[PDB]
Amino acid sequence: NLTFKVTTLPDISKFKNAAFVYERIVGQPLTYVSEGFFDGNLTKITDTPFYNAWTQDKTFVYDNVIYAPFMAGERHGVQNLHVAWVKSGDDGQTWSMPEWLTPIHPDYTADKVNYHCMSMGVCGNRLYAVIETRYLSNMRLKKAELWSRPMPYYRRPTGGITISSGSTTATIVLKKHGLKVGDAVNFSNSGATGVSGNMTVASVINKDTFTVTLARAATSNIDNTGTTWHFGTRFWDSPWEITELPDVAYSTNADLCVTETHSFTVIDDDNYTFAVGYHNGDISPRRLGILYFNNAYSDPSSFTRRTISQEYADNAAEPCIKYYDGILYLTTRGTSTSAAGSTLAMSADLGENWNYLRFPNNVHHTNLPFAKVGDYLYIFGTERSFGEWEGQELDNRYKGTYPRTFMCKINVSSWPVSLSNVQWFNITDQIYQGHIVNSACGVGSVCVKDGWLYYIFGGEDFLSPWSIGDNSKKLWYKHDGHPADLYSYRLKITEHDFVSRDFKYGATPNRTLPVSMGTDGVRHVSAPVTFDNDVQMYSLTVTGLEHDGTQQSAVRVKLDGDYGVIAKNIPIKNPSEQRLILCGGETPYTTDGSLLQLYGSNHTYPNRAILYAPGGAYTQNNFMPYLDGQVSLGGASNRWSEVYASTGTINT
Amino acid sequence: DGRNLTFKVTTLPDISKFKNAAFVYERIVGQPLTYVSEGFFDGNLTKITDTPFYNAWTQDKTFVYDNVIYAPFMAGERHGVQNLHVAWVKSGDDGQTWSMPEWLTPIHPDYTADKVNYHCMSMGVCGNRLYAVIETRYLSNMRLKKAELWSRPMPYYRRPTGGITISSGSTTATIVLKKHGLKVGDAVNFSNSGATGVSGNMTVASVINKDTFTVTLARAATSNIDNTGTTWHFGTRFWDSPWEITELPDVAYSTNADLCVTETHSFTVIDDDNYTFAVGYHNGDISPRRLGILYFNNAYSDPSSFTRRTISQEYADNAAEPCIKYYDGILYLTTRGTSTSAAGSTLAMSADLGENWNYLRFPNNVHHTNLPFAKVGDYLYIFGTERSFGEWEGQELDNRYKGTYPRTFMCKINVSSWPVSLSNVQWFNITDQIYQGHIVNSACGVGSVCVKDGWLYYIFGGEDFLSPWSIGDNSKKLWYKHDGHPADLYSYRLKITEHDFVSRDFKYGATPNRTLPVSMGTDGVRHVSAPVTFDNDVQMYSLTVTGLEHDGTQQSAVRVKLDGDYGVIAKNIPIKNPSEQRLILCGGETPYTTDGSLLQLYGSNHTYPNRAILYAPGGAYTQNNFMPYLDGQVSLGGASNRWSEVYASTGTINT
Amino acid sequence: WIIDGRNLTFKVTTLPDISKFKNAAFVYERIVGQPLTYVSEGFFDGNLTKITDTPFYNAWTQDKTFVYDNVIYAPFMAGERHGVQNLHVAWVKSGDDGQTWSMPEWLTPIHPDYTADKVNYHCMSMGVCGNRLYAVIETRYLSNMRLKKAELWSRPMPYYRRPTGGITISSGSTTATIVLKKHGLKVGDAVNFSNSGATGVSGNMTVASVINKDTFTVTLARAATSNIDNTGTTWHFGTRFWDSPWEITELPDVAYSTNADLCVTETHSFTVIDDDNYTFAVGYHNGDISPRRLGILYFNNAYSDPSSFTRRTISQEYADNAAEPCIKYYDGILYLTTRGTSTSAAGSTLAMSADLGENWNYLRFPNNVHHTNLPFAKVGDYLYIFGTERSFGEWEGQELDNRYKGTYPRTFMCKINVSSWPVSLSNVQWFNITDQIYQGHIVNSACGVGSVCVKDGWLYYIFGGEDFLSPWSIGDNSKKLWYKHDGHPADLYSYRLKITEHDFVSRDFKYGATPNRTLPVSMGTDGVRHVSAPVTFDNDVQMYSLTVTGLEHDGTQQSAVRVKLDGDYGVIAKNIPIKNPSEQRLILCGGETPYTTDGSLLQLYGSNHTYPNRAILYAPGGAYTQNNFMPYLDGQVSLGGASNRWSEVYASTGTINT
Ligand SMILES: CC(=O)N[C@H]1[C@H]([C@H](O)[C@H](O)CO)O[C@@](OC[C@@H](O)[C@@H](O)[C@@H]2O[C@](O)(C(=O)O)C[C@H](O)[C@H]2NC(C)=O)(C(=O)O)C[C@@H]1O
Ligand SMILES: CC(=O)N[C@H]1[C@H]([C@H](O)[C@H](O)CO)O[C@@](OC[C@@H](O)[C@@H](O)[C@@H]2O[C@](O)(C(=O)O)C[C@H](O)[C@H]2NC(C)=O)(C(=O)O)C[C@@H]1O
Ligand code: NA
Repeated sequence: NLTFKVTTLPDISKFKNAAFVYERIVGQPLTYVSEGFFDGNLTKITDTPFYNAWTQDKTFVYDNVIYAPFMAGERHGVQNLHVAWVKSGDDGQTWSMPEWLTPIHPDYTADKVNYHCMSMGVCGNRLYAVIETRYLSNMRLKKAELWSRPMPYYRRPTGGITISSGSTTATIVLKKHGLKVGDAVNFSNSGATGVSGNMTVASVINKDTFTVTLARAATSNIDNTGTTWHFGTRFWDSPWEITELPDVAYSTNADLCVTETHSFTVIDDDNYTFAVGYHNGDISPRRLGILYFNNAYSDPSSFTRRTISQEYADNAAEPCIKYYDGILYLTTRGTSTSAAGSTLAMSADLGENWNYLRFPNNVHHTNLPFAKVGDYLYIFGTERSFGEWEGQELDNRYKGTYPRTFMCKINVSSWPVSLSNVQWFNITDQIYQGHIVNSACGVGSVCVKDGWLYYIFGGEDFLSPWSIGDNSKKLWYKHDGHPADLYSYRLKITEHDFVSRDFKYGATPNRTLPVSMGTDGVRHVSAPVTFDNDVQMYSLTVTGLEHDGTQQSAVRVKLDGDYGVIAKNIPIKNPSEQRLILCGGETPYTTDGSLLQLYGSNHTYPNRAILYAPGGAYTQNNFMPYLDGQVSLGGASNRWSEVYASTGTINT
Repeated sequence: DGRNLTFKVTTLPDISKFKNAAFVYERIVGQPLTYVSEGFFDGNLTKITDTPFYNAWTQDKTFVYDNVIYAPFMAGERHGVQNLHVAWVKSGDDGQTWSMPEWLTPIHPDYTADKVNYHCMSMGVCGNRLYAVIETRYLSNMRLKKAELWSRPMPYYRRPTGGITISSGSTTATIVLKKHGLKVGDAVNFSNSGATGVSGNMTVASVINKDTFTVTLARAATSNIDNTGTTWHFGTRFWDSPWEITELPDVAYSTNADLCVTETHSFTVIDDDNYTFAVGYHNGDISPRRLGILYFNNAYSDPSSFTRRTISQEYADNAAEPCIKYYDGILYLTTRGTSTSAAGSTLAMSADLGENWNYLRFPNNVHHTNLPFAKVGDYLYIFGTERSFGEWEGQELDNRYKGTYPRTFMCKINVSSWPVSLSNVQWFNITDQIYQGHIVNSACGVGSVCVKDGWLYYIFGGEDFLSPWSIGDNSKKLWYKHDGHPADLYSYRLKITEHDFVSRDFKYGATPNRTLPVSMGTDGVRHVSAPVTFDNDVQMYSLTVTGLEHDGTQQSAVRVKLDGDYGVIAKNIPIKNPSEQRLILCGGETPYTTDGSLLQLYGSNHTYPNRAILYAPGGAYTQNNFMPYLDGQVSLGGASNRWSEVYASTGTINT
Repeated sequence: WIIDGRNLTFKVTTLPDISKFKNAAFVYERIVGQPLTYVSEGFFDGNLTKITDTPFYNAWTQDKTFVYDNVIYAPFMAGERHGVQNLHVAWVKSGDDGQTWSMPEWLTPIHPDYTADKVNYHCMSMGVCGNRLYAVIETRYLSNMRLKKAELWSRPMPYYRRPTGGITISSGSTTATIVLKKHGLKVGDAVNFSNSGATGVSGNMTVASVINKDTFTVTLARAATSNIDNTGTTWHFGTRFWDSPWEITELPDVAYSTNADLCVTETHSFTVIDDDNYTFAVGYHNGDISPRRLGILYFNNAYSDPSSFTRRTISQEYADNAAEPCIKYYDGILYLTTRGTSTSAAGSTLAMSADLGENWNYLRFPNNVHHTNLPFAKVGDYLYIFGTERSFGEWEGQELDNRYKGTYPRTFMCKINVSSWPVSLSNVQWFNITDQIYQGHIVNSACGVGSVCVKDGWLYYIFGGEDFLSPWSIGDNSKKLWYKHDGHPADLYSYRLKITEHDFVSRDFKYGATPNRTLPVSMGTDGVRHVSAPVTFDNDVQMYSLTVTGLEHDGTQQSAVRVKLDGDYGVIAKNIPIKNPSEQRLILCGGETPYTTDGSLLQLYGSNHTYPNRAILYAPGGAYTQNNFMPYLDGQVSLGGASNRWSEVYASTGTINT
C-alpha cells in the first residue's frame, strides 16, 4: 500500500491499494481509502421495516456464533421496542432473522415504560445483560436490572454422574457449568438411570458440580464412570435471573444519576468479575466510568462505581470498555462539536486510576467501539450525517447525505505518548435518509472471531419513513417502514492460513416462512406462524393435516378475547342477500346437511333466523322465551301441527 | 490487462481471461461489434425483480427523485393487459437493492364489463408532480381505447421558515411554499408550524400561485397569526392524494392514420416551473406511420392541451417507440426500428421543440429494441438489447423457440458537436441476458435509462431458462403455478463521473424481511408484523384468532368477518370417518357441555343425517317469536320426544 | 492480493497467508507423507454459491444431479436427520447457469403407509434417459434405515417441441397419429398441443397408444369428418410432467437381505449408456453383510422392461470397505469411483470398464481416501473428481474421526488423465478448493455427499455444508423440529468451475431484488401487502383478526364466501378470556356487528360466563324452524318455564298429545 497527500480527492474508484490524505476542513486531515487498501468489506445484516438500530455496545462471539444484539423499534425512544439479536453461523457472511429477547414490558400501558439495553455479553458461560426500564415520555431511566441465563451450549463429558440407592438426588460434575437453580438442561446417553431428557437444576454445589432431582428414587447405586455422554443447556426454557441494580436510574442528584449503561467486559470469567460502562449526561457535573461487579454470580446486585477524571467526563458519554491481559481500556463519546471530544484511557488497577489520551479535533456524536488484536487497538466511529465528523462542524440534518465511517489503528504495545498524529481512515460511507433529524448511523459495536474483526453498526437508505407525511404514527408496515438497519464491516486481522470459506448466496431465502412446492403443486409453509396484524384471505380451509400426513379427527378454529364474533359484512354486490349460513355438511343446501341461517339487517327480510334440519331439530335442555309472557310459540299463520308433552295441561 | 484498449480479432478469445480489454469482432461479415472484458467499463449488472409475474417493460418510465431511483414497469402474465398492473420497484441505496413491487394502477374498474385494462410506457416527474399517460387497452387485441394523463403531487419533504399567515376570525391559512406543485384536494401534513390550527394531516383548499396555497382551519383563528422566524416541517401525502385524471382527446386507435395512436412512450420535461413536457408516441397500425411527440405547453393548468409534432416520414417508416430527453434547449430522440430488412433506428435532435429535426440513421438496420439514453457531459449513452441471440445485426432473421443468450449493447456518441455520421458507431456488448425460448415473445430489453449523481442506470428486461409452460399445463399463464413467468428486471449501473468518495457498496447478507416481516418471538414462534391480504385460497392446519396486538393490548372482541352476498361456514366430507360429519359451534373452549353451550349441525353423511342438536345446560332461550316455517305441518315435540310440560300465559292453544 | 502466483505452485513448510495471494497454490504436508495442495483465489476459475437455505435438514445430492433443456437440477432429500423421518425427495433448480436457485419442490409425498408400516421414501439414484426422468425411489424403515423395497419411478420430462407436420387423422376415425421423434412418452402420459392445424388435436390431451420410438396416438373427442394431414404446418407441443402418472415398477430383490448376494444397502448414481434404447446403469452396494458386493444394476431396456436388470460387480479386493459408487459412461467406457469406509484400510478406487461392467481395470487412490463419495465428470481427457471430508482433518489416511466440535472440513478436487490411463495414482494431486463448516453438536455430518454435473462451459459440484448454528438435538429440540430456533444447519452449495473457453461477455449479475417467489407479495393500491399464490400452512396459525373476502386478483367478487373445515368434525370455539372470563361467549351474527340492530344473533355462553352455559337466539325478524322441533330426551325438558312463559301457543289442534 501507499498513502499520499492531495489538495482535492481524486477518482478513488479507479485505484487499488491506495489511500489519500485530504483536508476537507483546513487543518483536519483524514485518509480516504481505495479498494484493496484494507482487507475488509461491508455486509448489510438486517433488512426489516422496523427501526433497527443501536448494537452499541453488545456484540459478542460464543461457541463459533457471532451475536449482534440491537433494538428493534420505531424511533429514538422505547415505543413498541424489543431488545433483539441477529446471529451469524458462517463468519458473518449471512445473518438470521431477528429474535426478540425482551417481550414488550408487562406494564407498558399501565406505567408507560418499556425495556432498553446497551450493555450485554457473556461471562462464565452465562449471558448477562443490563436490561433497563425507561419512560416512554422522556426516555429517562426508571430502573435497571441485571438479567442472566445460562448460554446455549453443548458438552460431551465422560463420567461424573452419581446417585445413591434410595435417593432422588443425582450429582453431576460438569466443569464451569455456569448454571443456577431452576435452569433448564438436557441429557442424553448418560448411562445413569433417571438422568435423561429434559431436567431442571435442583442445587449448585460448586463451580464444577450441580444436582438434579429424579422423578423417582434410584433403586441401586449408580456411577457412570467411563461412560461418555451428552449435555445441553436449554437457554430458551431457563427462567431469567433478574436482579434490580440499586440507584441505577435517572436522578437530579449528579452523583446518583445514570443516563445509560453501555458496554460490557469480563475481567475474570471463572469468578464472574465484570464491568459495565455508564455515564450521567443529564445533570452537571457529569460522571462517566464503570460499574464494577466483583462477583456477579454470587452477588449480582453488588457493584461499585469507578469514574474517570472530571475533565474527561465533561461533554462525554457512552464508554466502550474492554479488558485484556490486566489492562482495562476505555473510549468515550464526545457530546459537543465545540468541546474536547472522545478520549482513549487505560487502567492497570481495574478503574481506580486511569491514564488518558484525548483524540485531537473534538471527535463527537459517536461511541468508539474497539478491540485489541496483538499490539493494536482497532477503533471505529461513524458520523451521523456527512461532514459532522470534524471538530467545530455544525450538524447537517434534514437532507439526505452520505456519512463517513472511520477506523484508526493505535499501537499500545506501550502506552502511546500522544494521539496528536492519529490517522483516521474513511473505510466505508453510509446513508442518512434526511426526513427526520435523528440518525441511526453508527452507534455500533466491535467483536472478533478468529482471524476476522467485525464492526457492526447502523446505516440508513434514502427511502423516507414519512413521519412528516402520512405516517406520523411511525407504523413500520406502512410504505417502506423505517430505513434504519444494521451493517457489518468484516476486517482481516491475522494471517488466513486456509483456503477460502466464502460463498456467494444464490438460495431462495426460506427461514422466515419456510416454503416448499408440494406434490400438489401448492406452496406449503412448514412452521407455525402468528400474524400480529389484520389478515384477509380469498377463502379458508382449516385442514387438521400435518406434515407427515396425519389427519386430525377434530379440526379447530378458536377465538380469544372476552367474546368471539363471527359476522357477515354488508355485501357489496347484493345487500338484500346478507346472511351467515352455518352448515353441517359441505355446501349450504339441506341435501348436504342441517343449516342455520342468520339474516342481517340489510336482508329483504331483515334479522330473521331459520334453522333447517331434515333429520330433526333437537334441544337437550329447557327451551324458553327470554322474557316472560311476551313471546309467542307458533303464530297465527305458522301453527305447529301438534304439540307433544307428558302432561296435556299447559302450566300458566 | 488490456489497459482499456481495444483489439480487432478474427474470432472471440477467452474473454474471461482478461481485464480492461475489448475485442472488435465481425460475427456477421461487415458488421463489427465490440465485446468487452470485465473492467473495460466500470459497470455491473444487478437483478432487481424476482416475482412469478411477467414483469417487463420499464420502457420508458424510469426517473430519480429526492435521492430515490424509481423503476416503473408492468406486472402481468403475457404481452397483453390480462391481469396487469402498472407498478414500480425503487432503490434507496443507489441501485444496490430494490423494494417489493408496488401497484400504481388497480385492475381497471371495467375489466370484466368492458374487457379493457390499463397500460403505461410514459411516466416521469414535472414540477414536483408525478405525471403518467395511463392507457386503457382492449384485452382482445391490445388496441388503445383511450388515454388519460394521471398526476399526483410527488412524495416530498420540506423544512421551511415562516410563510404561514392567518387573519383573526378566519378559517383560511395561507401557506408560502416555493414550487409546491399542489392542486386543490391534495393531501399534506404539517409539524411544528408555530401557527395555531395548522397541524397534522390537512388538505389543500385553494392554490393562489406557484408558491402559495391555502388550507382550511377546523375553527376560526382568535388572533392574527404569522409564523415568521419559525422553522417548520412539511410533507405531501402522495398515497392519500386523489389522482388528477384527464382524458387526452384523440389519443386512441383510429382508422384515420392522422389520428391513430398505437402507443405513448417516454417522457421528458422542457420547463419544470411552467409544466411544459413532451410524451413520445407512434402510429404503427395504419399506413402511413406517424412518430413524434405530444407537446404539452402547460400541463398543470391545461392537462388536456397538447399538440402533435412528428418526425419526417423517411424516419418514421418502419419505426416505433421514441425515447426522448431534453437538455439545455435541445430535444434528443431515438427510434426503434421495426424491420430487420429496412433502415432501422435513428438518432435525432431538435432545437425548436420538435417542429424540425436533424437526423442520423444508425447503420445496419438496428431493430426490435427501443434505444433509451441519457446525456452526460458531451456524450449520449445509448442502450439496446436484442430479443434473442443473433437478431441484432441488420438482415438477421428472428431466432425464437429455443433458449438463447441475447446481447445487450451500449454506444457512446459525442454530441459536443452534432456528428457528421454514425457510420462508424461502435456498439459495445456489455452484458448478455437469457431468452427462455418456449414462447415466441421475449421480454429482453424494452428498457429505460436514468441517472443519479455519478451513476447511470439502464434498467431493462431479461429472462431465465425456467419455462412458463404456456405450451404445457399452464396455457392459462397462472403466475403461481410451477415457476410462473421468467421475465424480470435488471439494472446495469455504469460509472459516468469521477467518484471522489470511498465505496458505498455492500454485500447483502441479511434475512430479507420486508415482504412479510418476521421476527422470532420470546414465545419461540415466528411473528409477522404487517397486515396481509391473501388473494388466493388459503389452507391451514388450525386457526386461533387472537385480538392480541404488537404492544400486548388484548381486544375484548375478537372478530372473524365474511364478505360476499352470503357467508358460508361449512363442514367438508370427512376422509377418515364420514359418518361423524358435523360442525360444532361452542361457547366455551372445547366441544363438551362442561365447557359451554354447543350447537351441533350434522351433515348428510352422519349416521343420523341432517340433525341439529342444541346443548345449553344453562337453558336455551329465544328473544323472539319462535315458529315453524310452514303452517300446520311441523310438530312441536314428538310421540317419543315429549316435552315434560308446557308453560304459557294462556292455557288455551290458539288454533 | 499482494503476490500474483502466475498459476505456479510453491512447496511450503507451513501454510502462508493464502488470502494475500492470487493465482497461486501451495503443496503442504499437514500429515507427514500426505501432501495436499491448497489454492488461493484465482488459481482455478471456480467459485462457491449457497443454493438452499431452509430449516430442514437438506442434504445428499449424491448422486442425482443433471442438466436438461438448459436447466440445472439438484435433487436431494429434505428431512430432519440421517434417516427417513419426515423426509421428502426434492429438488431445487437453476435457470441462470447456477447463479440463483428455486424453492425446494417435493417430488415424493410422505409415504402413504408412513404410519401403518413405519417406512418412508429415499433416493440416491436419479437422472434422465430418452426424455424421461428415472429415479430409484427406495422405501426404507424408520427404525433402522434398512431397505424394504425399491421401485423404478419414471415420468416424461417437462419439454417443449416446435415440429412441422406429422399429425394425421383418417376421416371417420377418433385416432390421431402423431410423429414426434424420440418422444419418450407412455400410454396415459399428459401432453398439450397448440396450433396443430389438425381439428381435434388441441389443448390438453393424453397419450392413447405408442406405435414406435417416434410415433404415438391420442384419442379425439369426436370422429374426424375429413382426412387430415398437417404436413407443412409448424405447431407446438409440450409434455405435462406434473399431470402425468408416475410409472412405478418394483425392482425384484433390491432390498435388505441377510444373503450377501441379494442384499442392497443403497442404490446410488445413474448413467445412460444408450438414450434411444433406454439402456442405463444404477450404482449399488451391499455394506451390511460380509462379503460386501459393489457394482451396477444394468438395465438393458428400461422403457420396455423396467423391472429387468442384471447385477455386475467389481472385484472383491476393491469392494471390501467400499460403498456408494459414482458411475458415468462416456464414449463407450464406464467409469466408477468408490467411497472408502475405513480410515485404516485401502480406500476409494477409480475403475473403468470397456464392456459395460463385466470386467474392470482398477486404480486405488493412495492413503485410504474414506467417508466421501467421489462424484466426477469427464471433460476432454480428464476426470474432474471431487470429495469432501466430514469434519476437519479426517481426509488423510489413518486419521481419526474429529466430531463433537465445530470445524472447517476441506473440499478437494483432482484432475486425472484417463485418455492415458495411469499406471498408478500414487502421485495424485488433490487440491483443497473450498472449506465448509461442520456444526459439531451431533456426530453426523452433512458435508459433502455430493454430485457433479455439467452445462456447456461450466462444471458444478453440488454438495453439502453446515453452519455453526446448533440444531439443539442435545438441548430443547431432541424432536428435531425444523421450525424451532434455527432448525438444521445442513444446506447445499454449488462449486461452479470453468471448463472451456468463455468466448462471450459476462452473463453474471449481482442479486439485488426482493425475493418474491415463495410468497409473492406486492404492495397494493390499498397500501396493504397482497400475496399472489395459494398457500397451505402445515402448522398452527394465529392471527389478530380475519376477514374472508372472496375477492380475486382481477376484482371479481364471489357471491358466496366460504370457510370450510376438514376432519371428522369441525369445532369453532371460544377460549377462556384472559381479561374478563365472565364475558365468555361466542356470537354468531347475520349482520356486520354483534348487535340485534345489525342482524340476528346466536350467542352461546361459556362455562365461565356470569350465567354459564346458556344459549340465546336473537331474531328480531322472527325465529323459524323448517323441521320438527323436539326435546332430545323424552319427558324431561320443559317448553317454557315458571318465570319464562310463552305468551300463547299456536297449533292446528288444541289438544296436547301425551
Ligand atoms: C438426541 C436424543 O434424542 N437423545 C435422547 C436419547 C436417544 O433417544 C437415544 O436413541 C437413546 O440414547 O434417549 C434418551 O432417553 C433414553 C431413554 O428413553 C431410555 O434409556 C429410558 O430411560 C428412562 O427414562 C430413565 O433413564 O429413567 C427409563 C426407561 O426405562 C428407559 N427406556 C429404555 C428402552 O431404556 C437418553 O439417552 O437419555 C433421551 C435423549 O433426549
Ligand atoms: C398457448 C395457448 O394458449 N395455446 C392454445 C391455442 C391458442 O389459444 C390459439 O388459439 C392458437 O390456436 O388454442 C388452442 O385451441 C384452439 C382451438 O380451440 C380452436 O382451434 C378450436 O378447436 C376445435 O374445437 C378443435 O380443434 O376441436 C375446432 C374449432 O373450430 C376451433 N375454434 C376456433 C374459433 O378456432 C390450439 O391452438 O390448439 C389450444 C392451445 O392451448
Ligand atoms: Na422483463
